Amino acid sequence: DGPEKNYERTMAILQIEAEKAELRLKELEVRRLMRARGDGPWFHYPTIDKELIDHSPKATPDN
Amino acid sequence: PGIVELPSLEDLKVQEVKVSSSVLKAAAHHYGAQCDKPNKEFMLCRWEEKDPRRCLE
Repeated sequence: DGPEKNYERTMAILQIEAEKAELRLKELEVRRLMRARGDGPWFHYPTIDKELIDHSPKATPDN
Repeated sequence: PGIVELPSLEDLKVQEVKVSSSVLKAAAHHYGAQCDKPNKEFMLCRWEEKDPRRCLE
């Protein structure tokens, strides 16, 4: 292989690896914030569904 | 938390229907036909307000 092919092949390798490293660091930061704040799609632990509630008039009025 | 508002003792006075359950039982069918309008207005208030203090009138 000529030196230009290897040289520019190296740049393509470096770009991919560098981009993956940045994404890996963001994921650790995103995961830290989602877990601490619970304001994202991850670490979304279930709560009771409100469509299970009966809204019709009950046998007695105070409720 | 706040203080539970309550109507005064004289805001609750009224002439009570002092008859026994068998008297009401015997009159119930005509009573339901004759006093429907105020009765249903009161029951509408209770199920809407969900508060006995709000339907005293």
